[PDB]
Amino acid sequence: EIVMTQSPATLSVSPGERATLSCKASQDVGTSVAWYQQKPGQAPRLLIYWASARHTGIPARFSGSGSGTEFTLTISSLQSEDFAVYYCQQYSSYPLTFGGGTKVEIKRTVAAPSVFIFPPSDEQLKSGTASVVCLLNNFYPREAKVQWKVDNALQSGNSQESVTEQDSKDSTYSLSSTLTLSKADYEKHKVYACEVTHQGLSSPVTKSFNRGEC
Amino acid sequence: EVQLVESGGGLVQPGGSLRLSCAASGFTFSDYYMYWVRQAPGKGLEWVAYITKGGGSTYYPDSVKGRFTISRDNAKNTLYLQMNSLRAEDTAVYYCARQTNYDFTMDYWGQGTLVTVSSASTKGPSVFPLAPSSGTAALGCLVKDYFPEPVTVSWNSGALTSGVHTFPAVLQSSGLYSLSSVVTVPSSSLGTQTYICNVNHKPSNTKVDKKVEPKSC
Repeated sequence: EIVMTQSPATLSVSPGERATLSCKASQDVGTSVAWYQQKPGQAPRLLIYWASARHTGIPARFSGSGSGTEFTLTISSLQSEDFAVYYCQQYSSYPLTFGGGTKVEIKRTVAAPSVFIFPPSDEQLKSGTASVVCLLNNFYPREAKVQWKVDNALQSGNSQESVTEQDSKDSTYSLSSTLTLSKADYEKHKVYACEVTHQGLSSPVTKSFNRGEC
Repeated sequence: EVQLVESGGGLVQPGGSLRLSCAASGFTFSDYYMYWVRQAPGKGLEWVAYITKGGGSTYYPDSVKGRFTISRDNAKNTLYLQMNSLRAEDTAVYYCARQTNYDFTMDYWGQGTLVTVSSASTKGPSVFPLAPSSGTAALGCLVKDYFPEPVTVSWNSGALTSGVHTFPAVLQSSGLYSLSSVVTVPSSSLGTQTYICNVNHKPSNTKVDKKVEPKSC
């Protein structure tokens, strides 16, 4: 089969600036190459066909070029709604194949997270487990450090993080970190704290609560 | 409008069988060649089955040939994928896709249906409050300990959408998923506005409405 290789696995481009994506074929595929846009949670959408023909209803800022083995998708003035994974595809000969995709992030200005901490609910505690949740809301860039402390001890290995996909509308990320303890362990300690390090904060932000206090 | 609606995806034992269906509307079905394309979680696109207009011939890649059968019924607007001898690596979202007339591209896709191949048991979530604390306040619901994916979360029956973040599920070491859904709202609303998260885990037949409010102190 003809292998399609997409060069930068990721791209981070400021809004209004030009994004250039590369797709390389292992053999000649002429101009029988298409490009698809796939936003998180959605099906792919045909963008470009015949290497350079814009599909109907696709905005003019999307253009394709190339022939033979080297192809290029250019987004001339990257808009925030263009956050997506972009896939190329050859149909020069059977079997049709896809490239591995290039993920395009919008490089907006730095935004500090708003931080919130949530104690475990009384209802969960009846189950024998305590989940403590730390939320970092609407920040950029994606890189952030979240540290849990329980009565001054850094907790490691007993939390998990989830990060949203970049928000189309404001180009930010949000992040949840969940610290899980047994009820027995939870009730043995007093001070629960989430400390957040991020480029948009002049120094780390701590949100904390004392178990059993309000 | 052209529309493709997939159905039939669910949780199946390794070695088992599943049949997917795709309902087509808004175009003359028998005029078009059709695809099934799948996408493993966090991975790329892989076509897995192709059928001609009249259904006379079928084609599959090696990863799948001998196990999948694509078929169609032009009289009742439907594409099928029969999947046998399923393996863990067949776990994916499966898309129905129409081939562009007089070309080889895919110009319309369904929303996809998730197929999970696993020996893990179906289990519905518990839903716990993330209560707003002591401007902008945040609150949410913790949707914990369920399998398989997916779960849906809305707020106030869909009336509250602004400021909502429903996080991607993360697999816990128990083999169960958990996620939170949060929303930021005006602090001034906390006494007055009701906030309810509507959780539906269709695989386990688990529907929950959870009202989330400041904790009495």
